[PDB]
Amino acid sequence: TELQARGLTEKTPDLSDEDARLLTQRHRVGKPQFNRQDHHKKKRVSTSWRKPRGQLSKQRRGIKGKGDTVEAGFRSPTAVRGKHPSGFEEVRVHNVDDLEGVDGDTEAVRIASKVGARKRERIEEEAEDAGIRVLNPTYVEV
Amino acid sequence: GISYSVEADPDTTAKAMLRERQMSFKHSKAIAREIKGKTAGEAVDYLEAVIEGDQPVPFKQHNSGVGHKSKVDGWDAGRYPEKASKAFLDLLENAVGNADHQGFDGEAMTIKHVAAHKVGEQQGRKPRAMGRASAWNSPQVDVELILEEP
Amino acid sequence: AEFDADVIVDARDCIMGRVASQVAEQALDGETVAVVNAERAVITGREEQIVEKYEKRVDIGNDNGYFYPKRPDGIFKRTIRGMLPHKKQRGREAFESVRVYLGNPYDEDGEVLDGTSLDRLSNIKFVTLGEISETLGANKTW
Amino acid sequence: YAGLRTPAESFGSGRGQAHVPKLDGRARRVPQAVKGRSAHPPKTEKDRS
RNA sequence: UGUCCCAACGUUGGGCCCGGUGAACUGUACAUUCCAGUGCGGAGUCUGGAGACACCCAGGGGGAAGCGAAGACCCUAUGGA
RNA sequence: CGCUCUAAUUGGAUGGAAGUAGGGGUGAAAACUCCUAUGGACCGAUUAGUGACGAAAAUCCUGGCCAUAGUAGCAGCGAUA
RNA sequence: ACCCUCAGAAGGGAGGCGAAAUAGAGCAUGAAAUCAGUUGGCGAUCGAGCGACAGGGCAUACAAGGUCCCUCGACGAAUGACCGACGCGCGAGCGUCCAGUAAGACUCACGGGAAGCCGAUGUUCUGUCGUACGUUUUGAAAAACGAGCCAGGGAGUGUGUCU
Ligand SMILES: *C(=O)[C@H](Cc1ccccc1)NC(=O)CCCCCN
Ligand SMILES: [Cl-]
Ligand SMILES: [Cl-]
Ligand SMILES: [Cl-]
Ligand SMILES: [Cl-]
Ligand SMILES: [Cl-]
Ligand SMILES: [Cl-]
Ligand SMILES: [Cl-]
Ligand SMILES: [Mg+2]
Ligand SMILES: [Mg+2]
Ligand SMILES: [Mg+2]
Ligand SMILES: [Mg+2]
Ligand SMILES: [Mg+2]
Ligand SMILES: [Mg+2]
Ligand SMILES: [Mg+2]
Ligand SMILES: [Mg+2]
Ligand SMILES: [Mg+2]
Ligand SMILES: [Mg+2]
Ligand SMILES: [Mg+2]
Ligand SMILES: [Mg+2]
Ligand SMILES: [Mg+2]
Ligand SMILES: [Mg+2]
Ligand SMILES: [Mg+2]
Ligand SMILES: [Mg+2]
Ligand code: NA
Ligand code: NA
Ligand code: NA
Ligand code: NA
Ligand code: NA
Ligand code: NA
Ligand code: NA
Ligand code: NA
Ligand code: NA
Ligand code: NA
Ligand code: NA
Ligand code: NA
Ligand code: NA
Ligand code: NA
Ligand code: NA
Ligand code: NA
Repeated sequence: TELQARGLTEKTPDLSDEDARLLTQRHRVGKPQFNRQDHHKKKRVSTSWRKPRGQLSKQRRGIKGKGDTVEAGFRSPTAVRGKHPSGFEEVRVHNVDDLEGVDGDTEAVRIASKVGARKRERIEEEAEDAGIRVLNPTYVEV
Repeated sequence: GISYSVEADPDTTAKAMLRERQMSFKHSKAIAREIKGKTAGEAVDYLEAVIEGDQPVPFKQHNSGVGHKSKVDGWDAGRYPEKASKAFLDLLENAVGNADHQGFDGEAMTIKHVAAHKVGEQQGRKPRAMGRASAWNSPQVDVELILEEP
Repeated sequence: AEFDADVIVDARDCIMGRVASQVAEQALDGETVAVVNAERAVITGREEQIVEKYEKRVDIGNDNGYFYPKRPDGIFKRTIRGMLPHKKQRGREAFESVRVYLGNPYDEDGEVLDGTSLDRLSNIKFVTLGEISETLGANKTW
Repeated sequence: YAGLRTPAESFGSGRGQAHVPKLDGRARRVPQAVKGRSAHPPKTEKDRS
């Protein structure tokens, strides 16, 4: 009578102490939006980042308040870079064969959006049986 | 053209529309704004008083240069848009008629929804001095109305 | 009429600027202050020059306007406002929780703030706010 | 000759307009103009071997 | 002899309000300003103060170094006629 | 990093492709990805190629659209109807 | 189609077809600028590059994020005390000891708590910084030049030779 997600939805990965420390760091520190300069002043100017090149650009000149300029120093910790907020490493999956070789303790799987309902069902049931979590599960009424 | 922008329960609702009317779109926002919430019958009486010139239609947004009117309450600028008013009478005549053919008491129904939409312009061209011409267009208006049982 | 002042200050024979500076600081700390006997507040210096300054302020102006008070009432209040960011929310709140009075409409005798009193016995060059207002043309309503 | 088949000319300064070749009050030829030539197009002469 | 002293009253068409018709110029953004200062030395927007409840109608045009025109003067180009 | 089309290898789609709207996650970032709705037939990935391959600007070009504004004009003419 | 409405072969209402009429005639999809109505936030005593980063209010169906709050305790870089004891200084105050102790960001563990609750998103308030962008220029917020807004279009290419 209610919606229930298929699979090991509550499953958490197991991480070394250092990795969970680093993962927690990333989450606490965050980063600036890094949106393009003045994207908010002109609709024709989108948010996507572009290096400010004006010789007089306030941002390019690093004037405080004109937003941060992309630099390597803003990089996330090597050990956690790319991990799902849960700690898992994602594995893009298109069919049942893609599930092979996937460590359900360390990795979770994401079913490509193009995959249809029929194949998703099969992927979702065999992924669960392999102990693998599906980040984007189907919600059936049970 | 438009489609009803508001949902309406067929069992306690009556609908009506005007299509591509060549009349002031600005006068229509004003009229719609003013008669919403009124009774179909109240709306009709109101509009005839506007046409007659005894009742002003508040012009709250498109009021540049418009002269104040004593009868306008809580505001100052107003006019007597007879053309658009006549078109709305047609709209109400239709709505109330539909309403009756369905068993309701048309006149007593409330104007739950009424809105005007500019659907285009009948393009025109006016010859000007120096061998040039400029636009001379006519607005085309659509308007929806949803009556509802009290 | 009726002002729940957490503090009642007596300006009689006190240095206006030094009183104001302290009344400003307290109002910004959340205190409701009332300055009493403004007309008897004093300012050091050569009366001739002092008066010239205030007379200049009265004369200054234009269509935009420069409303400067002549009564010892406002003179004092304008002095305080000059020590508060009266255009900011916080500033305007503090300023509005401070009122100056001619004489003392309270029952309690105000207190004298430290370092604000002027010893008439060792000082001859100074003036009374009331004297200034009379010079400015005010109506001695006290 | 795609986009070059026209005698369009530029009015130059004077009418609050950009110096763009026009014909019958319609911009032409130049690459930034709709129906204009292609600046650096595919070329038959290119050795693709 | 209303050109002037020195302006008045009047006539007609507008102007103003109402119905209908219905453009254009112009628009980086923000914008209720004023006085001073500062700044590429001629600021609604910086700095300090002052003033400032919102919206609307009519006006005569002080400012936006107002709009309009890639200065027609002057110089420069191994330019043109 | 992203775009087009070619090739090899290899996948997805009417149990709903691309696109679009709103929303969730990742990447310093170019950008990648998911969810919901819409849509109703196409769509990728890796590797090696290919090139009329990336826009905020040019008084840029074309089209569309807002303010201007219910504003100016629909009075002026020795033919005031 | 039929019926009601209407000056009406218009339009509208009701209805019928089809998987779909939000496929109904310049009719696939249906972006932005932008318009009507409406929802959330602000709002008729208050100040202008419109924001970035902090932090509060109010608002939020699910999904695709799941964290967050307080007691206590563990760990604890740099830094680093009060009080009290003694000794100086005209004085503000300083020295020695207490003590590199108490404290000390992050992180974790036990217990307790939140589900509009944490993140996130919309708007708004407070703090700090802040006079667009691009170009010309020794120097641009510039009273130097460009653009009303949006979408789409818009600029190192080919042959030959040489290195
Ligand atoms: C001399 O002073 C010139 C005379 C002249 C120039 C060209 C044609 C006829 C007469 N006058 C000017 O240069 C005036 C310039 C006006 C500039 C206004 N922004
Ligand atoms: Cl890197
Ligand atoms: Cl309109
Ligand atoms: Cl004044
Ligand atoms: Cl202030
Ligand atoms: Cl003395
Ligand atoms: Cl840590
Ligand atoms: Cl190049
Ligand atoms: Mg934008
Ligand atoms: Mg008027
Ligand atoms: Mg002619
Ligand atoms: Mg062409
Ligand atoms: Mg100021
Ligand atoms: Mg020139
Ligand atoms: Mg000459
Ligand atoms: Mg010659
Ligand atoms: Mg391969
Ligand atoms: Mg550029
Ligand atoms: Mg006007
Ligand atoms: Mg004539
Ligand atoms: Mg006559
Ligand atoms: Mg269509
Ligand atoms: Mg110079
Ligand atoms: Mg483009
Ligand atoms: Na208005
Ligand atoms: Na009234
Ligand atoms: Na009124
Ligand atoms: Na003094
Ligand atoms: Na004055
Ligand atoms: Na031709
Ligand atoms: Na060839
Ligand atoms: Na005369
Ligand atoms: Na003017
Ligand atoms: Na132009
Ligand atoms: Na907020
Ligand atoms: Na330039
Ligand atoms: Na600039
Ligand atoms: Na300047
Ligand atoms: Na325009
Ligand atoms: Na190109």
